[PDB]
Order: sequence, then C-alpha cells, then structure tokens
Amino acid sequence: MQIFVKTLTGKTITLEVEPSDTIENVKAKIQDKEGIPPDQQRLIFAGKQLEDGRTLSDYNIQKESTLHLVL
Amino acid sequence: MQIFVKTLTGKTITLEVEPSDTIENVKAKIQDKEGIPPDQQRLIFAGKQLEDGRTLSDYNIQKESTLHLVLRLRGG
Amino acid sequence: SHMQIFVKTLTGKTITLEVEPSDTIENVKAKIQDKEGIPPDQQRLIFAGKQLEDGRTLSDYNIQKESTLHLVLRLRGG
Amino acid sequence: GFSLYTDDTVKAAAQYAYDNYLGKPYTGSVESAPANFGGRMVYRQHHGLSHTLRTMAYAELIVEEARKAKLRGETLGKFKDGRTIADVTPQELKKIMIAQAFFVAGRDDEASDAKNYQKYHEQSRDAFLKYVKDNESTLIPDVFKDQEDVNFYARVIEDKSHDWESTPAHVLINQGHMVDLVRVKQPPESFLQRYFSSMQRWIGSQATEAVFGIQRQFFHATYEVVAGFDSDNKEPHLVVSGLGRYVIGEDGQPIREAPKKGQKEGDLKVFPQTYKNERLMRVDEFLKLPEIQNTFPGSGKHLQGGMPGMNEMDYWNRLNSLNRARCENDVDFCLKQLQTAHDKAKIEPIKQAFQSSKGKERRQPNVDEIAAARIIQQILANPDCIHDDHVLINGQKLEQQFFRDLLAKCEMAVVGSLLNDTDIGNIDTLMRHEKDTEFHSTNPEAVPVKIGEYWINDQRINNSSGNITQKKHDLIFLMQNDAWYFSRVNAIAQNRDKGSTFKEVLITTLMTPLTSKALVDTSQAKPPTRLFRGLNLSEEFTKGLIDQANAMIANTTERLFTDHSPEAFKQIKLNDLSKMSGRTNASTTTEIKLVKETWDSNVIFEMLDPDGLLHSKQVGRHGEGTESEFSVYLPEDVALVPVKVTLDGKTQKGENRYVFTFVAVKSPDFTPRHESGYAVEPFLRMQAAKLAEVKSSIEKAQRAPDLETIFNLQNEVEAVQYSHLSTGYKNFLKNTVGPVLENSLSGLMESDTDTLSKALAAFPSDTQWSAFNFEEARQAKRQMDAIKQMVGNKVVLDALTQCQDALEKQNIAGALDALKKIPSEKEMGTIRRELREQIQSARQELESLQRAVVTPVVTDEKKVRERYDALIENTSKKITELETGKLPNLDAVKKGISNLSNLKQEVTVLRNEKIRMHVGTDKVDFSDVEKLEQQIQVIDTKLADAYLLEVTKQISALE
Repeated sequence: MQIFVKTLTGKTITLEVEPSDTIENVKAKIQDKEGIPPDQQRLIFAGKQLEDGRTLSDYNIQKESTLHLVL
Repeated sequence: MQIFVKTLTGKTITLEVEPSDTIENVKAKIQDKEGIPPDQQRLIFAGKQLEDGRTLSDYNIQKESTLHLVLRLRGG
Repeated sequence: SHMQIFVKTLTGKTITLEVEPSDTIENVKAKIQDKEGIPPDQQRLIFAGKQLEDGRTLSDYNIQKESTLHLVLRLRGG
Repeated sequence: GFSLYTDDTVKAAAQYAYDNYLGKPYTGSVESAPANFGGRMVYRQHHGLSHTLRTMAYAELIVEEARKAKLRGETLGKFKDGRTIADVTPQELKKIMIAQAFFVAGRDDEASDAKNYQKYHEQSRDAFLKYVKDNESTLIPDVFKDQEDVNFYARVIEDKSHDWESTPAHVLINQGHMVDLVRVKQPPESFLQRYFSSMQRWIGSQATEAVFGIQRQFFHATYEVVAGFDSDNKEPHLVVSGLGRYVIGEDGQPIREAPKKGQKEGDLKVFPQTYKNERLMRVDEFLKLPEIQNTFPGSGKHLQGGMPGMNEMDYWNRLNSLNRARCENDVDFCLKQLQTAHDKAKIEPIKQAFQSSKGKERRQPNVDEIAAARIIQQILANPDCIHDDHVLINGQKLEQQFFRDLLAKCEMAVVGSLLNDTDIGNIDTLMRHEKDTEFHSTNPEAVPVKIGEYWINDQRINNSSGNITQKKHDLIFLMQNDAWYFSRVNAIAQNRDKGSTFKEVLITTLMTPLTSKALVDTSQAKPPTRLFRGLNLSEEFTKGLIDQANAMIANTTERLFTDHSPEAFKQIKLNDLSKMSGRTNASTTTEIKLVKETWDSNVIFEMLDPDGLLHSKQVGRHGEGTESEFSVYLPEDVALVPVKVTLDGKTQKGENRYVFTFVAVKSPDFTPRHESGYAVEPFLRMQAAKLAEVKSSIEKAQRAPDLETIFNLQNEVEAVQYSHLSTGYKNFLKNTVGPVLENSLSGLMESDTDTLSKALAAFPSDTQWSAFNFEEARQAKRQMDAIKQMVGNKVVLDALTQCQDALEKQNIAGALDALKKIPSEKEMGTIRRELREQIQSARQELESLQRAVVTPVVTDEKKVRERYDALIENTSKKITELETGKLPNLDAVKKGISNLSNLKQEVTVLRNEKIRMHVGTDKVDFSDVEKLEQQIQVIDTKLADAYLLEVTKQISALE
C-alpha cells in the first residue's frame, strides 16, 4: 500500500504502509522518517480527527490517498 | 454654450458662455447680471475650486453643467 | 637691612618711608617731619591696635617691610 | 431619515385623530367627566392626545433601543419569522404609528368592561379605516403597499382575538399602549416588575431599562406624574397577571402546591377576595423573592418619584398647569416636548459616562505652554535665528520634532491667549525674513508659492495703514481663502502630513496660536448652537466611521436602575472621533447648504454646541450669500460624541451622503496625558546660558578680592580711637563698622553662606555716613564702598552660580530663590546694565511660576474608582468567559479571535485608566492587568492552534 502525508506548509512526504491498528503505531512510524518527534500529532482524513486506538480500516482509509497531519 | 450658476441664497442665474476664456470673465458676467464684484466671488464645480485665468476647457466644463458660487470677503 | 614702610593718615595721604630696624619711634617721627612737615610733638603712631612709644625700636613691634602704620594727630599735647 | 417628531404625515394623522375623536367630549356615561388643568379644558385626561402621542413615542423609543441592543452583541427575541423588534423598518414603523394614532380614538366611555372593550376597538379600527380610506390617494401608493397592509394594521387595532405578541407591530402597539399606565397604577413596584418582565422577553434587559428611564422623561415632558419605586414598599403586592394576590399563612410562607418535579412549586394566586390567620404578601416580600432577585434589576433599588429639585406641593402645582392642557390639546407642542425630551435623553447619558466639568471656560496655561509662547514670541521677534533645519536660540537647537510636539501637546488657543499685538505685528518681520515655499498638501501637481513675499505684498496692497486689527482679520482671511496655505497648515498641525519642509512645520507651529488669537480678538458674534463640517471620504472609511459611531451610540443608554455607564465610557474611549477635529483651527459653517450643495460632501459632521463649549469664532464677513464660516480650536477636554448617524440622499457624484450629529461634551476624562518638560526644559537651558554669559562677563570685568583693604580699614578703625574727632565717630567705627568688617572678612575668606548676604545688608547707609559732618569720615567711607562692592560682586557671582546649579536640576523655584539674592542697585551697582538681562530672566521665571496645573481626577475620585472596578470586572468576565470557550468548528474560532482582538483593546483602556487615576510618585501598579494580559496570551495561542487545526480539517474535508 502507498500513502501520502501533507502539511499546510505545502511540503509532501510520501510514506509506505498497509493496515495497522493503533493511531499510536502510525504515529510511531511517522516518528522514524525525518527525525520529527510525535508528542501530540493529529490525524485528520475526511476532515475529521481520529481518536486513540481504533482501527484504521474504519473510515475506509486506503491506498494512494493523501493525508494532512498537524501537531 | 450654456451654463448654470447657483448660490447659497438659493437663487439660480443662467449664463451664456463659450467653452473658452477666463474664469474672471465668467465672474464679470455674474457681475453684469447680478451686480456682484469679482473680488468677492468664488466659483466651484463638483466640489472643486476654479482658479482664475484658466479656461473652462482646462477644467473640462461642459454644456448644461452647473456651477456653485460663493462669496468670500475680508473682515474689516 | 634697609627696608621701606608706609604711614597712613586719617586725611587719606600715604607716606612712604625708608628705614632700618633699630630706628626708634621718635626717629621715625623725625623722618615724618622731613617728609610731610608734621612736628614729632603732635604725632601718634599705631600698629595693630597698639600705640607706639618713642623709646622702642621697630624690631620690638615686629614691624616689617611693606607694613602699614597709622598716624594720628595728637594736638594739644607733646 | 424618518422620525415621529419630524414626519408631517404622522403628525397629520394624529391631528386628524385629535380633531375628530380625541378632542371631542366623552360620549360616555361612567367616569366621562371633563378635566380642568390651570383653567383650561381637556375632555380625555386618561386617554387623550398626550396618551396616544406618548405611545407613538414609545414605539420610536423601543425600536431605537432595540436596534441599539442588536448593535451590541445581544440577541433579541424572535417571532414566527426570524424577525426581531430591531428589524422594524422606518416605513413599517411609520405604518405602526399612523395606526397607533386611532388605537384609542374609538372610545366613548372610560369603562373597562369587555363588551365596551370590543365595541371601542371596533370603533377604533373603523376610525382608522375611515382616515386611511379618505387619504388613500396619498398613503396607499407609497406609505402603505396595499389595502391588505392597512387591513393588517386595522386588524391589530381591532384586537378581536386576544393575541398581542404575534408580530413586531403587535408587541409595539399593545405594550406601547399599556406601559403608559405606570403614572397612574399603584402600587408601582408591582406593575413595573410586570411590564419590565414583559418587555425583556422581546427587547432585552438593558434596552428595557433604557425604555422606562426615557419614559419617565416623557412623563415629565407632558406634565404627568412620575411614579416612584420603593423597594421597601409595604403595600400589598398585586399580582398583575389578572387581578390577584399572594398569600402567606401560618408559618410565614406563601401558598404553594407541589407538582411533578418542582420541589417547591409556583405561588398560588389567591383572588383579591380571600376570607383568610393567613396574611397578604407585601411588595418588598415579593421583590425579595429568590425568583425576583436574579431577574429584576429593581430588587433593592429605589426610584424617587416626582420632580428632583422641588417640593411635592409646587410639583403638584406643576402637574396642574396650562402646559398639561396644551399638551392634551396642541399637537405640535406635545410633539415638540417629547422631541426635546428624547433628544435630551440622547445627550445626558453621555455626560453621566464621564466625570463632570465645572465651567465652560477655556483652560489656564501650564509651564510647557508658557515656555512655548515665550519661544514663539522670540522667534517672531528675532527671525535671524531661523535656519534650514533647526532654530537656534541661546545655544539651544530646536529641531522639527520639537515644533511638531508643540503642535501636538500645547493647547494652541491657550498659547494664543499669551500672544499680543506686538507678536501679531512681528508676522511682518517673519515674512520679510522669509521667501520660502509653501505647498498644497494635496495636489502635488499644484503651484507652490513663496509665503513671505505673498504676505508682504498682500499687507502692502490691502492694509497699507498697518492697522493691527486689520492685520488680525487678514491672518484669518489667509487662513480661510488660500488652500496652498491652510492645506499644508491643517495637514501639519494634525500630524497627517507628508514630505513637508522644516520651514512649513515651523511656520505652522507659529501661525496656529496667532490665528486663534486673531480669531478670539476679532469675533464678537455669539457662539452658534449648530455647526456643520463637510468631508470627502472613501466608501470604506465612511463605513468604518459609521461602525465606530454606531458602537458609541449603541452602548450609551438612559439609566433606570442598573448603571450601564462604564461600558459607554469604554466604548467611547475606544471609538472616539473627536481627534479628527482637534489640534488645529477647524473650519465649519452654520449653513447646511455649504457642505451639502456647494462642496458636495459625502460625509457631514453636525456639531451641537448648546452649552457654548467648543468656543467658536466667526471668520470673515457673514452676510447673506457668504459661507457663514466659523473656526474652532477643539478644547482638549471637550469631545464630540455621536448622538446619531443618518443616511441622507446622495452626492452629485452618486455616492450616499451620511450625516453624523455629534454633541460636544466637556470632561477631564478627555484631557490627554502629556509628560511635561517638552518645552519648558529647553527654555530653562536657554535661560541658564543667557545667565552664564552674564556671570562670565561680570567675573572678568571686575577686580578680584584684595583683602589688605579690609585689614587696613579694621586697623584704621582701631586707630581712630585716638583721633580727637568725636565720641560718635569712634563708636561708629568700633561698634557699627567693626563687626561688619569682621563678617565681610570671615565670609569672603571662606565659602559664602548668608553671612555674606547678611553682611552686605549690615553696611551703614550713606545717610548714616552723612550724619558725620565732613572729615576723615569721607575717607573711611570710600574705603567702605570699595569693600562693599568687593562683597557685592561676590554675592552676585555666587547667587548666579547657585541659580544656574538650580536650573540644571530643573528646579525652577530655587533659581528664583537665588536670583532674589542679587543686591540690586546700591549695595551692588558696580555692574553695568546687563542688570537688564538678569532681571529679565528673573521675570521669565516669575512668569513660568504662574503655571496652573489642571487636575485629571476632579471631585469624582469615587466615580473614577468605581467605574474602573466595574470596567475591569466586566473585561475579566469577558476574558474568563472566552477562557472556557468550547470551539467545535471554524466559525466559533473566528468569533473567538475577533473577541480576543476587542478584548486586547479593552485591556489597554483599562491600562490608560490605571495611569490616569494614579496620584503620587511611584511605579504604577499594573498587577491586575498583568494577569489579564497573560490570560489574553494563553487564549491567543490556544485560538491559533485551534484555527490552523480547523482550516486543516476544512481543506481535508474538501478532498
């Protein structure tokens, strides 16, 4: 699976993954990429925030989509 | 060409002129019409004052337009 | 050695005199006699609030160069 | 543009109602008796002309306060459609009033019985229908839309149904009708609570207090009684919803009945006939109820009935007078009365907002303005000191910024009061020295003109006489006639110029006080009541002005119980427009035709000057056909606060014209804060230098100390004891002269002290020396005089040095003290006429000590303090409310941010107030606003992250 993460600043970072549970775990994976710390980073897709610990699948998250994460 | 002049008194005087020649001549025409001396009267058009010696052609005055005449005088 | 001193008068004249120590007061009055025609018999000399008697020398009064003296006329007496 | 008191159509309708129904004798039976007031007859004293007119006025009022309420962040009560009373249009309102004229015109008897009610309302709606039907040709096309409309309002008059609150029109007409019963129904406290609660549901609390407040003034203006409000009233509380009573029995508790979930439940209404150990509930008991203590502002409060200023006897005399009758008869009169009442109630609250002012006269000058005027005069006197980028006087350089500051801080009219005809004359000398160019502010594509040359040639061609009065008039003429001059001047004075020359700034700084002086001298015409000012402004800027003005109008209301003053205060300090007319000789006119037609202005300032504040001076001749211009230097403590903003016609260029009517209000709350010393300090440096040259000159000219002289005269004093001169002379030198010599010697040898100053006084007079015949006394005397001057020079020298040391430290008083020391002629007199300079500086400081430092916190320390407390509680409550702000979406964040901005400005108001009420010498205490500002910071960052989050979610949702 391929996913994209974007910021309002306009930079695009391309990331690779397949479904995992855990907002934290996704947060852990973004932690590794550019040496950017995730003490409280937010996930919106569908223009909505994703709460702690429920399945990614829920919401129909899917491949080649684009995401915008802000802390 | 024909132009109209109005006063704060509320009177309207109708004047006949060419597109050309002095403001001072226009004030003179007002003098002949209603006996007002050119040193006491100022002429305004669309919120703007007309300086002496310039032509209506300069200020872009046109036919059937209206002018506003006021009287200024030193204190004594 | 030799030295010059001044004598003043209530009238306002200042007289310059040339004297040495060991001159008596009466001697100074004599020099004044030659200077201004004042008889030594009608002179009083005063120095720092004190009257100078004829018998003592200038040294006894510690009169020094450029000092000032005050001369008064004691008429009706010698 | 529509109003009751001006619209002639409404007045026509009311006049009709008076002529045909209202002014006609009661065709009833019970209580239909005619009333006699002052020996004049009125047939309907309970429901006459005064009544209906007052109700129309109520409609005007309630709509006004409703719109004010909406202009404040409030949310009025919505009807079936989303309309609130604040959505009533002028045309709709006109319909409502024309209808409101006949609402009580269908009456015959005064009876209240239901059948008579239905009948009289039938006759009322019929009367209305008739009147409309007759003038159908004038109303139906433009006043009304169709017979459908007039049928609606007629149906409202009919009131066959008992509905009262279905539409704005309904509420206005019915409530407007019944609220007029305050003056007659007692107990007052009972009804007032009822009516208040009934109006609060639709218009809001503050607007309601405003309504009843102004209502009292309406009663006073139509000579009807004004009900008191007694919170401790012990008459039985009358349950006004129907006619009923509240009863307490056995245990001092009211009759209640528990329900489903009320715990203790609703008071049982016991009808006025109750056979009951039980007792009736008094007024105060009712007001003190927990239900009525968080819903009614009158709980605990008191309103003194009658007329404040007179006893109830002669007040009763006022109630029964010709004006009551004329009120119930003369229509134009009644309308005029109500008009003045309302218009007054638009002005008085503004005055209540700020601490009071004692008198209308102009202020007195302070140190900085005295110094300013001295400087200005020295400029006019010696133009030699004027250069390219600065002005040098007495080794002191005066930049551009100095003169700008002078223009900014000094009450130039006041400074003008200190100039004279000599300074007026020196305008010629200034202009002869000048050949510099003045430019039109605007119109850079416009000619420059050498101002000096122009002035000189003008005075030579016109005022050949050199007549000073004519000079003054000519200065005023130069002000009002030549745009190349007053453009630059009025631009530089108000700190809104650009690329101006030092010559221009300076010349403006000099000409402003002179022009104001010329005005004050010249004008012997009475200060006009109404002035107008024309303005050409961009659309957006006009919009901003309308918003600010509306902010100031919306937050000031007449007082009933609760004091809504600190808010009006805050908003007026936040939005004040007065400074647009300040700092310069503003040009105005008393004829509207000037600004409306001739100059064609899109924004008009109407200045109401009833108390003769704002001292305006006539300019120019003033005959029929002139500009009728007047000039105003806006007093620093007087503000021009908006009473109304109105949309009038359009310009010749098409854009809408707005006319704002302002009202001048004087108060020490408007005086700006200015750190003193901006002008007086360089002036003190000037004086210090001027004296310095003198001290040097004296120190060098004259001989130093020789003390052999002293010693010699002492020795001679001891020598004359053996002189035969006299007993008298001996005792004179010994007893009198001796000690004087002693002290002179002592003082001259060490320092000074007063011993010198006293010794010089101990010197025997020439008369004492003269009593000693003629002898050697002369010869002692010239010595004594040598010594006297020896000491004189010393005393003058030390006095000068000490004074100068005083000047450096800015102590203006100590300088005077020293200068006092100078001996003067005799004692001293060995000094040449540089005594002139010395006594001159002494005079400069004598004059600078005549400064009147004007108080910023007059009498009302209590008002200022209480107001501050209210202000900071209000602001802190707003902030802490925004602290727990739940922000679920983006709109909420927007409103939160704008809120945060407005709060940010409020806090600075709080700050300035803290400054201006701090009296003494210490750091100002800002501890309370520090916490506030910190809260501002936190709930700013919170709002920021909330915002970027929400816009993130938005663009995410978009894809």
